[PDB]
Formats: sequence, structure tokens, C-alpha cells
Amino acid sequence: ASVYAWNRKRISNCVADYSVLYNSASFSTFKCYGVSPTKLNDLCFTNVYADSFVIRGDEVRQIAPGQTGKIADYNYKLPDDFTGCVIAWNSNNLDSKVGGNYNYLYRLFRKSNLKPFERDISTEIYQAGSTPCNGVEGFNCYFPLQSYGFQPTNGVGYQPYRVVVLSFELLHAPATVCGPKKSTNLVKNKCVNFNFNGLTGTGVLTESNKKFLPFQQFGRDIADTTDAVRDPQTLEILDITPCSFGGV
Amino acid sequence: VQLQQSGPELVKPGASVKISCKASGYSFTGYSMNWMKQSPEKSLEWIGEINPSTGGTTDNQKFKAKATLTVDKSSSTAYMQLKSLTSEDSAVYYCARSRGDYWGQGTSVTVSKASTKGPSVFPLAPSSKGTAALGCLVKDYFPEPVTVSWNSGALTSGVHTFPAVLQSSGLYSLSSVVTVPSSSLGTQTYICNVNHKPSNTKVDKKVEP
Amino acid sequence: IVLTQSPASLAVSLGQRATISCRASESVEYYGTSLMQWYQQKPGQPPKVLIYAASNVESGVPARFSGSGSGTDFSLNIHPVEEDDIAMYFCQQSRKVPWTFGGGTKLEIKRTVAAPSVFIFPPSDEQLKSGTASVVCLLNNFYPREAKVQWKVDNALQSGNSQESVTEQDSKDSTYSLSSTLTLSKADYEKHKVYACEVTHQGLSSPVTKSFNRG
Amino acid sequence: CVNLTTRTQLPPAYTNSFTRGVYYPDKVFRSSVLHSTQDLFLPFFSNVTWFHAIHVGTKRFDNPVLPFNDGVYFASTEKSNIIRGWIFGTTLSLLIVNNATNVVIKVCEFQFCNDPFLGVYYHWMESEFRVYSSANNCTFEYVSQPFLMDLEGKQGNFKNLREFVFKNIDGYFKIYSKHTPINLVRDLPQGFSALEPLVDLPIGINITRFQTLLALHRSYLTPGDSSSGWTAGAAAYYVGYLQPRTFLLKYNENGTITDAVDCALDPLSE
Ligand SMILES: *[C@@H]1O[C@H](CO)[C@@H](O[C@@H]2O[C@H](CO)[C@@H](O)[C@H](O)[C@H]2NC(C)=O)[C@H](O)[C@H]1NC(C)=O
Ligand SMILES: *[C@@H]1O[C@H](CO)[C@@H](O[C@@H]2O[C@H](CO)[C@@H](O)[C@H](O)[C@H]2NC(C)=O)[C@H](O)[C@H]1NC(C)=O
Ligand SMILES: *[C@@H]1O[C@H](CO)[C@@H](O[C@@H]2O[C@H](CO)[C@@H](O)[C@H](O)[C@H]2NC(C)=O)[C@H](O)[C@H]1NC(C)=O
Ligand SMILES: *[C@@H]1O[C@H](CO)[C@@H](O[C@@H]2O[C@H](CO)[C@@H](O)[C@H](O)[C@H]2NC(C)=O)[C@H](O)[C@H]1NC(C)=O
Ligand SMILES: *[C@@H]1O[C@H](CO)[C@@H](O)[C@H](O)[C@H]1NC(C)=O
Ligand SMILES: *[C@@H]1O[C@H](CO)[C@@H](O)[C@H](O)[C@H]1NC(C)=O
Ligand SMILES: *[C@@H]1O[C@H](CO)[C@@H](O)[C@H](O)[C@H]1NC(C)=O
Repeated sequence: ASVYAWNRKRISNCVADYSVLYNSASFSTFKCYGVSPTKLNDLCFTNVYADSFVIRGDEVRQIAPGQTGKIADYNYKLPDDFTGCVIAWNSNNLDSKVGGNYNYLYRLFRKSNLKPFERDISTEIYQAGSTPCNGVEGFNCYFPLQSYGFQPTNGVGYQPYRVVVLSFELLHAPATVCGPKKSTNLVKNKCVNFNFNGLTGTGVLTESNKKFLPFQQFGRDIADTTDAVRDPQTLEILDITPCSFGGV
Repeated sequence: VQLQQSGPELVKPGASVKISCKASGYSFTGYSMNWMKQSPEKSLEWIGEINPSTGGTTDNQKFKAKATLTVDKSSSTAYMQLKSLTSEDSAVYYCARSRGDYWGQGTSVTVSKASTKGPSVFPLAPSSKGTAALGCLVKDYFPEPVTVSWNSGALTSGVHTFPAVLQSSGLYSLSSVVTVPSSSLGTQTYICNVNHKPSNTKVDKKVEP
Repeated sequence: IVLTQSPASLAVSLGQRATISCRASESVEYYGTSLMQWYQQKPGQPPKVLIYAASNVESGVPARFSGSGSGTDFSLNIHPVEEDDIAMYFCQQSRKVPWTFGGGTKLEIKRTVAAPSVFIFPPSDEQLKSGTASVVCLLNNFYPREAKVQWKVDNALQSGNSQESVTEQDSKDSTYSLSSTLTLSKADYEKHKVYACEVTHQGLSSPVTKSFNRG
Repeated sequence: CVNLTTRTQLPPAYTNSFTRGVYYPDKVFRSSVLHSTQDLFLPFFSNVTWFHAIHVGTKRFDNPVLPFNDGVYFASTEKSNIIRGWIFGTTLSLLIVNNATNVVIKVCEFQFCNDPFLGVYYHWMESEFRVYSSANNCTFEYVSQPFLMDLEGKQGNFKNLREFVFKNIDGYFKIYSKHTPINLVRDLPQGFSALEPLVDLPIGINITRFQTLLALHRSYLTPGDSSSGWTAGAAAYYVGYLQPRTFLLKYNENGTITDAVDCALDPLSE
């Protein structure tokens, strides 16, 4: 999608892995804010919103919560208190044809700069104030968006490249999504401190013949003590017997 | 998109003939088909602005006069009817979309009290003395221009054909000269061909000392 | 608004930047944005536009052209001036109703100064028979535009009866070709004998005289 | 949309809940033990509102906008695929529609039309949707699943019982399901059945109103205007409201709940 008609995708209700994006060398122009880069997998969020737009090189600094340029203020304005953070990737060769190409459009003329996270698609041509054009292109009345010519050989920061912006917005509702985390191998016959899907304790985790229902995941003993737990990785039920603590 | 514009005018003072600008690939709904004036000098100014979709026109207040700017969208053409004229108001009028990213070929508005006159060819003899120069002088023709060639185009090097000039007679004139070493003056042949299709006049003149 | 544009003739070499400026009557900053318009016209061509507004540029226009300004002060900048960048460049306004362009901003290809060779053509006897006589004082190639041609008819100043013709510089020699014509009646011309033209130019330390007599 | 207007009044009656309407409070597994748990449950032998859908005349549907009232025990009894889904929300907005090709749970802010229904057309295929007027955000969920529902008229005495417990706890709209073949004639049967949980649906909008979502029968033998193609398949459902109670749940050897006792009810159960 173009910058002014920036495409939005909701990736919520789904676990996404953030580490692979960091290990990518192509997505080198990584400048984002708020949550720590290592802390993406650590935290959970209610929503996962992705915005996408191609722009020139010099516009990397222009589009940010702190810095706002004319193209940044209007086409797509990041929130000042930006909880999500931006990813920028250089894609000059794929986007740009020989001697430039003409497929993307940027919008820069309007009376009012858009509020944060506002999409405007209207092609109504601005009349430059008092002079009414009533929908005809003239010296005062000009088309809101101008054709975007892009090539790596061009000048200071005119190289075209793609930008993807991740916004979390976890405040409203329970955090349905989480980053991948806490994967560890299994050991059976040894007193060990276990954490099986949030179940905290210490004991000997042995193989069990008795089975839960496909519904039920945990299991308690009489007097409300944990007795067996189904293994989340591979669906089988392992019984628990805490290791010996008899006196001497 | 291509713009067609018509056409050559020989209007006399006091009259006004509507100039046509055929649009062709124009969208004729969102590009103000603006009108501007180019004279036989730099002297650019904006004649008027029209709205193809709306119909209202905005015009320069200095010379509002009686210029009739109509969005004849049935033919998708604008029309200059600049009522009331004078010999001063004799310049090319251009029609262009929007700001003028693509203009029109333009029409020669020649408001003159005079009329068509056939050209006259005069010999400018070679210098008495080394590169000597000779040529021909085209005088008193209307309207501009006149096509001039040397030896029916056979003489090209050293040939200068200066642009036309307007005099108080209401007619036009120019010169076509050539510079050659004096050795040619003895034998070489030089004849200038002058054609004025508006008067249908063709004159071939020998230039010799 | 009346826009007058400063220096009206700059010489530019290939790849050389230059600034030709435009001053308006007042500030064009109405509505919080300037509304000046910049146009280029090759000799005998439909003049295309170079800017959407104060800063932007039309699509299809190479980025080598640029310029900007504020209020009543605007200017141009073209670092890569090529052969095609030789035309007449006008500046317009769009705030007040009388939208008006400017005068001339001729760009010419830079080269070394060349002195103008001067030649004189006396009217022939065949022309003298008709009822007119034209003396043609012509310049054979010269780069700088500023030149003056003055008549002397038995050493007499002449004015109000002449017509001059100017040609654009060719892209290769980059030298102007100029001509001037003194038109008189046959009796008026044949009354006097000594007819000469004086050419004064910056490439000539002294003016040059080309003279003729009847016979 | 389409205001279906052939209703013949006959205000709904009340029936006995008997010993139905008990789910699994948590994912915990137990075996051969009796656990006393405090949670929201439908009290035993409670009055449940018997809503009908019959055309035999007396043509009448039952699909009001009922208040949620802290959890809802719904129970449809069908011989065919008659009751499609449910609508929740405050002002009417959860949209759990069994749309005969897909189980769509679009959770949006859309404001639909009155008398929500879909209607199916008898060449026994579907007709249209005629609800979900707006779209709005549709932010929370849009989960669906390719399904095939045989929307037809199967004359009989109903053999389906889609027991359902819908409640909203900690922002999660937990849906507990249970299906049971019961013939009977038109009433709610006895016999204990534990409604094993189906889904949890992390949402953020709290629900105060509940609406049943039906389907009409546009046919060739009674076609016409909006009020002509009714052909109401003989079906019904039952609605009760949850109350905070402490129950005694008895688990079997393999972990399924076999019986339960309401602590308050009669002194013997106390
Ligand atoms: C975790 O992954 C393993 C393999 O990636 C899945 O278990 C495999 O199941 C197939 C067939 O059931 C066996 O042939 C493989 O030997 C199993 N792999 C291993 C490593 O034992 C398992 O289903 C996955 N867990 C899920 C999907 O919950
Ligand atoms: C069905 O009938 C009802 C009541 O007779 C009408 O619903 C009205 O719909 C309009 C929509 O513009 C609302 O503004 C009114 O508030 C509604 N009124 C009531 C009482 O609900 C309408 O005639 C029909 N509904 C439709 C067409 O959606
Ligand atoms: C359930 O039924 C339709 C059957 O096609 C589902 O398919 C959607 O159809 C619409 C329009 O035909 C498309 O825009 C969607 O992309 C389709 N979805 C999928 C997953 O293919 C649709 O999901 C549901 N429609 C309704 C109205 O509930
Ligand atoms: C709990 O688990 C299963 C539930 O069916 C019962 O085991 C069944 O035992 C009978 C007779 O031995 C077999 O015919 C079935 O095939 C078994 N079913 C399964 C799934 O293995 C078990 O008896 C139940 N416990 C009770 C009823 O106390
Ligand atoms: C509850 O059900 C009983 C049994 O049918 C009935 O007698 C009583 O009136 C009902 N309560 C109402 C309708 O409020
Ligand atoms: C999206 O949600 C906001 C706030 O809940 C609401 O104002 C807006 O109308 C919604 N979008 C649409 C398309 O209704
Ligand atoms: C129900 O939701 C509304 C709107 O989200 C909110 O104002 C109200 O406090 C909520 N009531 C609860 C959570 O009891």
C-alpha cells in the first residue's frame, strides 16, 4: 500500500515471534521506542497492529513520535506517547525500477494535519483557502497528492524503502497475545523445581497411568494438593510426588 | 493527452472571433482550462480562469473588459471571445490545463487595421571589397511570416535569416544575407526565393554586383 | 500583484548553478502558504510549469531544478544546468485577483567573450529605384548581449527611423547574431553620401566604424 | 431489516429446570471425590422461560432482547437446525452466529436491526443473513470454521439438546457446551449432565442484554411477502439465569461430574 492510504492489519488473537525480526540483517534501519528490544517476547499485549508504507530515505527521521514532518504529520502521524515501535527496512532494488518508477503516491496538501493514527483517502483537491476552485485544478487549487519518483541513484535520502510499524495498545482489554517464552526440556526422575504452564512447585515428576479428560489440564489430590499435570508440549499426564524430606 | 487549438486569425480592430481549444484526452471535469497571453516579447500574464465542472470564471481585474470565458463542455472546448479590441491587443493566446503543465499550440491574434499585402524583394549588393556579404531584403508583407531560401535551398553555409520586424506601415520585413569569400563574386550564383502563401507570392531574385 | 524579477539575464555554463530572483509587491504568504508559480519556455514551445507552489515541483520535471522563498522574496537553484536549461523563466502569483507573470530571465550558455565582427550593406541601385533604401549593419557572432549600433550620415546622429533584429545564441558557438536596418526614402538616402554604422561592445576596447559612400 | 409480522401472542410459560445446568468450574481434574465449590450456578428446580417457535393457525417466534442478569443458561431443543445463534452486549456487541457455513463470532460495535433472524430458502438451502447492519471496528475476534449445517425440515419430536452456559468472568466470555439425544415431546428432561467448557473468548465488552437468533423458512408452498414465507419449524428453547451458589459436585473415576447438590435448596441438601 501507499503511504497516504497506509494499510492496517490486526495480528491480535495470535502469538507472533519477535526475535526473528531482530535477527534479520535486511531490516537494519531499526529505530523504535518504548518497549525494550529484548522485552518484546517478555511482555503480553491486547492488540497487535501493523501499519505499512514505502517512503524515501530522508523520511526515516521525519516519521517518529518525537519528530514530525509535513509528510509525517499528515499521511500517518505516530502517537506522541508511542507504546508500539517502528521497524524500517531498505528495499531499494525491489521497489525501484531502472531510472525510477511511478507506482506509489504521497499526500502532502491539506488544511489540517491528521490526528494520530488517522487515514485519509479523499481525493478532494484543496482550494488553497478563500479562493474556491469547486473541484477544478488551478494555480490555487491543486491535487492533494503528488507523484512519487524514486531511485537509489537519486540524492540525499531519496532511496525508496518499505516501513512497517508495530503498535501494541494493550491498555483496553486483557492481553490475549504473548511473545514466545520459557521453553525447556523435560526430566522425569529427579527432585526438580518445575513450572508446567504456570504451575509452580518442586517435586519428582513421574510417568502416570491415570489420565485426565481431554478437557482437563491440571489435577489435584484430596485436600486440594497438586497430584498430576498434563504435559503441555506433548499431551500426556505426569504424576507428581515431592522428593523425600523425612527427618534423620 | 493532446491539446488542439485553432487558429490563425486575421481579425480587425473592433471585432472578436472565438478561439477554439479541442481537449481530446482531457478529463474536462477537474482541470481549470486556464488562458494566458504571450506577446512578441516576454510579457506574460494570465488572461483568465474557468471551471469546466462548475462554470464560473475568475478573470484579471486589470482587463476584465468583455472577455467571454465559456466552458463549452459539450465540445469540451473553451472559447476566447475577447470583445472590444485594438491594434495593441495583438498577441498569441495560450490555453493550458490547470497551472499549465501541458499548454496549447496557440493562436496568432493579429489585430491590425491594415490588410494582406504581397512581399517585395530587394537586392543587397555584395560589399565593394576578404569575406564580402550580399543578400536579399523582404519588405512590406502581411501577414507574417515569409519563407526564404538561397539557391532554392542549395546555399546553406553562412546564411543568416533574421526574424521579421514591424514598421509603422502596418507590414513586416526581414533580411536574408550570406557571407562568402570574394572569389565567389566573380562567378558563383546566388538567387533568393521568397514565398508568402497568405499573398501567394513567390519571387526569385538574382544577387550580383 | 506586480512581480518584478531581478537579474533578468544570467549566463550559465554546463553544470553551473545560478540564481534569478523574484520580488513581489507584498507578501504572498496568504493562508499560511506562498502561492508563486514558476514557468519555463523554450523559444517557440508551450511553457511547462516547474513548481506546484512555493516549494513543490510538478511531476515529470527533473529534480535538478529547485527553488524557494518567503513573503516577497523568491529564487531559483539549478546545480546541474544542461543544454536544455536555456529558456525564459517567469514567476507568477495566486493570492490577489490580478494573477501576473514577470518579465524576462534569459539564460545563455557561458563562454569566453568574443568581439563582434561588424559588416555594412548599402542599399543597391535597383532597390534605390523602387523608392526605399535600407542600410544593414550586422554583427558576425558575439557572446555578450549588450551592444550599441549608432548611425552617422555624413556624421549625423540618427534616431526614430531604424529597426533592429535580434537572434538567439546557437547551442554550439554560443554567440549572438544581431542586425540593424536604417530605412529611408530614395531621395532622402541619395541626398547624403557618407553612411556609416558604429558598434560599441564590451569585447571591443573601442567602437568599430563601418562606412560607405555613394559610388 | 425485515420485520417478520405474523406473531400470534401466546405469552411464554415457565417450566422446571430439574437437575440441569451445571458446568465444570475449572480445568482441575479430580476422581471419586466430592468437592464443595462456590460459583455461579442455576439453582435446582428453578423456573425457566419456555420460548417456542411453531406455525401450526398459530404462527409465533420467540426472540426478545432479554437482560443478561449475571450469566445465562440457554438450552435449545431441536429436531432440525432452527435456532442459529445468539447476540450479546449492552446496547446492541457479540455475534455468535452458526451461519450454516461457518461459526462466526464477530465481536463488533455494529448496531443491527430489530427482530434478528437469517431465514433459509427452500429449493433446503439458505436464503440470506438480514442482520449485522453495520460493521464498525470488529476488533476483538473474527474466528470462524468451515461447517456444513443441513438446514431442512425433519418432521419428528426433536432429539437434540444444545445445553449452553454463557457467562462473563474477568473479561472472558466463557461458553460451556453439552449436547444430548433426548426424544420426549416438548419438555426439559431429567437426568444430570455436566456442561464441559467449550471456549473462553478473551473480550473487553461487558454484557447486560441477551438475544436469541433464529432462522426463517422461505419455501415454495407458502411463499410471498415478508410475512408469507414463515413455515416455522417446530422448535423451542429454555432460558434461566445464574445465581451465586455453593454446590457439592461428585466426580467419577475418570473425572466427569455425575451428580451435584445445591447447598441452600431444601434442608436435606444442606
Ligand atoms: C510437539 O512436536 C512434536 C514433533 O514436532 C509432536 O509430536 C510428534 O508426533 C508424531 C505423530 O504423533 C510422532 O511421530 C513424533 O515422533 C512426535 N515428535 C516427538 C518429538 O515426539 C507433538 O505433537 C507436538 N506437540 C503439540 C503439537 O502439542
Ligand atoms: C421494524 O419496525 C420497527 C418498529 O416498528 C422500526 O424500527 C425503527 O428503525 C429506525 C431505523 O431508522 C429507528 O430509527 C427507529 O428508532 C426504530 N423504531 C423502533 C420502535 O424500533 C422499523 O419500522 C423496522 N426496523 C427496521 C426497518 O430496521
Ligand atoms: C460465513 O460465510 C461466508 C461464506 O463465503 C464466509 O466467507 C466469507 O465471504 C465474504 C464475502 O463472500 C468474504 O469477504 C470473506 O473473505 C469470506 N471469508 C472466508 C474465511 O473465506 C464468511 O466468513 C462468513 N460470512 C458471514 C456473512 O458470516
Ligand atoms: C471412567 O473411564 C471410562 C469411561 O468410559 C470407563 O472405562 C470403560 O470401562 C468399560 C468396562 O471396563 C469398557 O467397556 C470401556 O471401553 C471403558 N471406556 C474407556 C474410555 O476406556 C471407566 O469405567 C470409567 N469409570 C467409572 C465408570 O467409574
Ligand atoms: C414458577 O413455576 C411454577 C410452576 O409452574 C408456577 O406455579 C409459578 O407461577 C412460576 N412463577 C412465576 C410465573 O412467577
Ligand atoms: C471504532 O471504534 C471507535 C471507538 O470505539 C468508534 O468511534 C468508531 O466509530 C469505530 N469505527 C467504526 C467504523 O464504526
Ligand atoms: C461495563 O462497561 C462500561 C463501558 O465499557 C463501563 O463504563 C462500566 O463501568 C462497565 N461495568 C462493569 C465493568 O461493571
